[PDB]
Amino acid sequence: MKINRQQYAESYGPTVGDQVRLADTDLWIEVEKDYTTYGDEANFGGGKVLREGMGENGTYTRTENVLDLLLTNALILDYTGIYKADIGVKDGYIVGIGKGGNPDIMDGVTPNMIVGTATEVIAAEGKIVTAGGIDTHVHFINPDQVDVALANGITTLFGGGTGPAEGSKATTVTPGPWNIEKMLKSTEGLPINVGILGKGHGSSIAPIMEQIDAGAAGLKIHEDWGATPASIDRSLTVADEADVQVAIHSDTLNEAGFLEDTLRAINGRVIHSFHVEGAGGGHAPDIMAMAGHPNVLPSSTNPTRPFTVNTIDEHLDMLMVCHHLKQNIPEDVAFADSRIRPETIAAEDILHDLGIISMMSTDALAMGRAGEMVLRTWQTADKMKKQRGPLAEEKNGSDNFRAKRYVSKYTINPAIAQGIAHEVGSIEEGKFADLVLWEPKFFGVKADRVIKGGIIAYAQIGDPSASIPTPQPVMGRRMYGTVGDLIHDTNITFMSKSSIQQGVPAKLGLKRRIGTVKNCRNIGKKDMKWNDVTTDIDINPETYEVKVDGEVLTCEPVKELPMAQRYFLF
Amino acid sequence: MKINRQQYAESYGPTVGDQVRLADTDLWIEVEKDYTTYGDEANFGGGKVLREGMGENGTYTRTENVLDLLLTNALILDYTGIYKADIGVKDGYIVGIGKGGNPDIMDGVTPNMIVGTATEVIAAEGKIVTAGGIDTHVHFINPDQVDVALANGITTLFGGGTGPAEGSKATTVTPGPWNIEKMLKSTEGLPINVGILGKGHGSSIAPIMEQIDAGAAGLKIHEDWGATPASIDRSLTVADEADVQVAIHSDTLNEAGFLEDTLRAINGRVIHSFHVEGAGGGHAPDIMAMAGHPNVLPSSTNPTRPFTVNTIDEHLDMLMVCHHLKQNIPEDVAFADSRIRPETIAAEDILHDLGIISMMSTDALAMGRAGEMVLRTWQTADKMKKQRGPLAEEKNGSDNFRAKRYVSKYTINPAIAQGIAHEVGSIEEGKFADLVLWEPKFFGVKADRVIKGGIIAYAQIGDPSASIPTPQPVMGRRMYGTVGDLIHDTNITFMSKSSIQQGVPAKLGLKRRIGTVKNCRNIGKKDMKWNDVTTDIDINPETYEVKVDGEVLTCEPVKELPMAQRYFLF
Amino acid sequence: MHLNPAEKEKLQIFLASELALKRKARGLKLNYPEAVAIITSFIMEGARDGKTVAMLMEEGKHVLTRDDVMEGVPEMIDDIQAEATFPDGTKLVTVHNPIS
Amino acid sequence: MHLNPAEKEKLQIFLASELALKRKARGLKLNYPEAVAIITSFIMEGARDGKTVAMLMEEGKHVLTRDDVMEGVPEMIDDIQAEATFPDGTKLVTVHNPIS
Amino acid sequence: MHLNPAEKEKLQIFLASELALKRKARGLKLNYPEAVAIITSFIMEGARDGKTVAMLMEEGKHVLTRDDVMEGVPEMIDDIQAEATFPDGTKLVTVHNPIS
Amino acid sequence: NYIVPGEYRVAEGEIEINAGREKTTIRVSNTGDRPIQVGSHIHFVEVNKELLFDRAEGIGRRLNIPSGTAARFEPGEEMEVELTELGGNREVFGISDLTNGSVDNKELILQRAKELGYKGVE
Ligand code: NI
Ligand code: NI
Ligand code: NI
Ligand code: NI
Ligand SMILES: [O-]
Ligand SMILES: [O-]
Repeated sequence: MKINRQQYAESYGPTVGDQVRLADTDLWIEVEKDYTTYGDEANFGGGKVLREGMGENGTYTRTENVLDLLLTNALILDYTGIYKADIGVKDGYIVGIGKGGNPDIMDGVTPNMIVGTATEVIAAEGKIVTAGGIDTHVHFINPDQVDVALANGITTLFGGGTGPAEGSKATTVTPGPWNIEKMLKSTEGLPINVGILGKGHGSSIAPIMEQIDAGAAGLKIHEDWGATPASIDRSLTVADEADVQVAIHSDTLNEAGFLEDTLRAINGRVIHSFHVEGAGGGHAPDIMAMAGHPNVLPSSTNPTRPFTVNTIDEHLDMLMVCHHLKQNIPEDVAFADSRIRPETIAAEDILHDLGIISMMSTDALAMGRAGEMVLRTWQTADKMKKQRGPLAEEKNGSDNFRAKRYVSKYTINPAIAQGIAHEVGSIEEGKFADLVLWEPKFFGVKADRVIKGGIIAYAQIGDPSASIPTPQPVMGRRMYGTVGDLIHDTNITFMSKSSIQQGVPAKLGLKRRIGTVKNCRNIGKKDMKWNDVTTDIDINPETYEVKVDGEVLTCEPVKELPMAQRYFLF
Repeated sequence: MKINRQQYAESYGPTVGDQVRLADTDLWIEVEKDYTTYGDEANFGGGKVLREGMGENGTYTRTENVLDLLLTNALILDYTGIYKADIGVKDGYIVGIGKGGNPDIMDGVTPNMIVGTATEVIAAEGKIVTAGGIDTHVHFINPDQVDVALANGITTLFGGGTGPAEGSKATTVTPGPWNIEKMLKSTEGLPINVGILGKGHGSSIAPIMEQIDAGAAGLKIHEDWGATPASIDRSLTVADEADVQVAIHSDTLNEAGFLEDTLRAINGRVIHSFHVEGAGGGHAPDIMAMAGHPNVLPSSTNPTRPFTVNTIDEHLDMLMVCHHLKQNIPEDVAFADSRIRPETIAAEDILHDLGIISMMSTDALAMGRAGEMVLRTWQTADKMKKQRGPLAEEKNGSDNFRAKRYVSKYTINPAIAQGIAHEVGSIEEGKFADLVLWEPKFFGVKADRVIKGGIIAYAQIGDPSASIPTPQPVMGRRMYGTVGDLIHDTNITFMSKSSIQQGVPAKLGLKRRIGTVKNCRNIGKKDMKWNDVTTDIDINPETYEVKVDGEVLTCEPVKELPMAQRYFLF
Repeated sequence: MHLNPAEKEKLQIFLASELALKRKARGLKLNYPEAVAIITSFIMEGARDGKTVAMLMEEGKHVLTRDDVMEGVPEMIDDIQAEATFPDGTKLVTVHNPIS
Repeated sequence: MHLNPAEKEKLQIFLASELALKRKARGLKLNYPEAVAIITSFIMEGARDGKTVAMLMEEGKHVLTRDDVMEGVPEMIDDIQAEATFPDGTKLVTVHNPIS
Repeated sequence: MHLNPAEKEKLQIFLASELALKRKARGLKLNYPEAVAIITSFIMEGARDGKTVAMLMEEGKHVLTRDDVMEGVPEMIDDIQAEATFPDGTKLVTVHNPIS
Repeated sequence: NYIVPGEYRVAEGEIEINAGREKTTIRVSNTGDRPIQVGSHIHFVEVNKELLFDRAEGIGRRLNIPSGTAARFEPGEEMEVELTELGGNREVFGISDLTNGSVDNKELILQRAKELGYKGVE
């Protein structure tokens, strides 16, 4: 007996060779391989396969190769591939990707993916499943920002702040031991993974290092605290000892040096260059040249992504009003004009497409949108396909190469940069079960269900008073993973090795899972998945023209984007 | 001096012989007896009786027969009677039902109901007070469902789920040790009493039993996991060892057997038969015959309650769309037609009235409404009075017999079935102070105040910024019993004896009151208060006609209900 | 008023529907949430009017047509569900393929 | 806008009142929460207009009559209370037996 | 509908704007939150209409004038900011000194 | 180029289920008065007693239908179904407790089926 492919895909999700459109973009992903055995697909419900003695094993105890949770028939989109598989979770971790069921009666069952008495089921047929997004440029300003992030599929926030204090409104910084301790305690109530950055500023080591020992997961160098040669140097000396990452927002004003002076202070050491295009901050006008260097892990923030007809007007005005700049003071106008540049914003689109900028991030509530990292990644990829064509490496008419390049920018690459990719950032065996289910029609726009540590934390779901969960109004809501003490087991506080060795969690009474930051100092650009290109980037000081390999990088702004007015009520 | 009865009732609530209409129904309850001493009624306020040296004793310390809380002048509606009394609470428990005040100067004071320095007062004059509702068919799908339940006077949720996972969306199951542990932790943040059901599926004992040892309070057998003879048998063997209840949703499809096969697997052992009418699930078409057997504790779920002109159209469509059934596939239509039956739904109304179905429940968010168990119980009683007349056992023109039969279905009977009636389910001395105050005009529709463990947890109350609490908008709101650590002392997590003996609460860090499930295996239908009828129920396989004692049970659907459009904004 | 949680939530649907109807009145093709809101509010107001579940299943298919909404919106909406208080209590309405 | 908690809440009353007024305009007898919402919103809009507490106590008794509401609703509503910002600050209005 | 947190919040702005417009229609000079709500809702509806950020920066200065608002309100409002979904995605509009 | 958000473009061809396994066609009768629906993955010998068929031919087998579908038998209905072979270890536990082990133990399965009144054992 044979099933036609349309029917097959409707019942079990797509299989090898089938393509799926991402939202209302022009981007198509193709199933590369499928772990199933045709006829023994897992599924759950009345008269379905996962029943006792059938696709559910009735013999084995939980310890004996049985899962806590099976996601059936997932279309995985990950740096590691675009493919169809069942996903098995146990003890809050991904333990198996393959084929789940009952070896009693089914062929091809992955040996540790038994569905048993202990196993919960999530149907992922017809869904796209990705890793949770890893946002590494978060300002902790307003706690309402967490749900905003979850609703667009973000599961880890790295950054800093103490709420709407001016220091935090400008910089991703939680300064000093006491503010760090306070925010680690606050974190116990935030239903998302968190790592906190200390202030990467000082001329003596001890004031900086004591932040790491207090529980910071990294540092931020920001011009508003003095992004001087000394602060850069001491922060990187600290980071090299402590095995944490340093992020930089360089000296826009070129007050103590130009870009080459910042690079000399860095002295070949690893650093994460935030908003590398520079509208979000950095040496005017040439900061984006950072993205060509082998020791730089370069990210974009999201409001320049991608380049649209309203971008420049929006950013020039935003910069002026937020810095209290006056339209009639020529120095203020000159500064704004040196910082907000169509030439570098246009080139940033193309640098993403070429794999020269490795990461996305938000800059939430400081100059970026907490809930639009994933959204704008895919709008960028879509614009690049329309303007540049399929990448040369594509085949079968699919956009798989571009899709793996772009999904990397907000999943695995930030995780690698931060020293946390042993725990999060991809759908791989042995990593924490932070998973996002997407209906393809809403892909990258609104997440269906966000799984944190193997339990649903956030879902688009309807009327709680109804006979069933789908009646209106369907909206984003916190689920049981966020409630009571379960918030502790479903989320990770990432901390320095030294703070963990010194017993900071016990001292503060932290009950969350504790994640160790490590392996951040002997990586480089070459470690960025699908985005590993080093090159000489030239930015013309007179025209702001960007050249790579002797060629000017320019593109036009677009008047319309997908993943926009079809979806949003405002 | 004498007071006319109208005036008396306005000031102190009704007394012996007085009747009260339940909401906008035709049902009248009559005060059977009154514990007061006329002239020494307790009341609180300016120049009122509960003042120091007067109705408040100024001598005794809390330990010396003094209450923590007195509910004055309550009209109790309970399986034990419909009567007027003061209710005294201490250490979160009901310690006295009688007459509160000061033995210094008042006659007839119940000796442990002294109002002293330590005593809070709730005025219940003109209110009806019931036990909190006990819902034993809860799917834990969306945490917003808790307030929905509280707003309609429910105080205990028994069921299962991990949030909006497909397993949980279909079945009241929290599967395996790990999911159970996670949901026990989640429960620490839910302001309601909870007990969790494990998966009642397996062919070996150990995979099932380990759920009980992990902290489950019972099991659910559901056809979607394979309601086979083996799963039934092993679950009941477990239950008989562990002293917990088993709920069943039987094999609708009759795949491995017909009803008689399920009963043979049960083999005379105690079981709770969910949605026994069968629209909610079970052997087609005759599952409702379960309700005649002495070892079956039968409940209804709420969307069939009671039978109305929109019921069938609503249920047929709901079943089709939720099971992805197609209107043009004859097997799908045949299945729907075999499951949604006016003949059995009509008969279910009458079986409730006759005391043959003992319990109500919701089936919250799976095929039932979290906030309508109490509501629909009284709509059913009202419809039955209109169609069948006063029951023969009534007198004085009151509906007291029917009211005690119906209040039992969602208070004491579920509690008995689950093995928790030592703690909850009725207004009796020695039980936990879960109490619901109702304005008669809103009785069974919207609770005024819900007391949990002797502290108000939920209330219909107004503008928090106002000079007084009654200005608009008056809406359901969580009160101080839900806040901070008080949520631990005002609510009970019900758990198996074995999990408690093995120290599961300490292992997981549970701070809630821990309740023991017990005495579930040597009860039967005869133990269901006011609803203890056993009989041979015949369901005609060709016509779906229901007969009891040789008589067809049929009634008409109604076009309108009370407790509906007069009350609700949507 | 004694609003319960659902009553509070469902005010939002009415509000979104009003917003959407304003947008339609000034000539905009409606988007996905706008369309859902209009049809949902229509169902709940119909229940309040005392229509049957069967009437609303029919009518809900003729509230908006293709030419009222953006490209792709008809195919995004497979069905719209709402619960409301009919004269005979709460019932569920499902409108299948509301926009052809 | 700098909305405080009460301002946020009281937007709901206006919204419910608008909903209720729509229902009344298409010929429905109003229910208990509808009636309360209409009268409450009337009070708060009157305060905003600069009426006195005494004026609103009088007027609030003539906003809806028996024949505007369902059987029993008049006797369900003993009084309606609202606080609003008058020209001389927040004051409480109680309208006693608003529907005779 | 799949409302996200911002969509839920921003319904409130529309609602406050409707309330304010009612008050203006019966002849009241508007207060500080009323004025902010009207101008904010105008911006978000303009984005939905497909106007540019530059158009809305201009237009937002002519939605209300001095004689529409109470004494001091013009000088209380230095600028009004809103984010909305334009045809090219979310953008920020700032209207400087909206009421001269 | 009308855009249906999230649409599929499936490849050409058909998916053959249970490829390479032996198939068997048998006649089955619902001798009962209530409908019986049988899922794709129940060990066929262990279905409802009142289904009459050659029980031996259900041992080690299940319905050759798409995973998650079912065959329906109205009261009194007789029809042919196609079976495929169980895979994996070819063991069955639980269900109706007829096997609890290898499906190769045909004599023991049938003896249990007969003692318990499963129709169609010689
Ligand atoms: Ni910056
Ligand atoms: Ni920043
Ligand atoms: Ni069920
Ligand atoms: Ni259920
Ligand atoms: O930034
Ligand atoms: O159910």
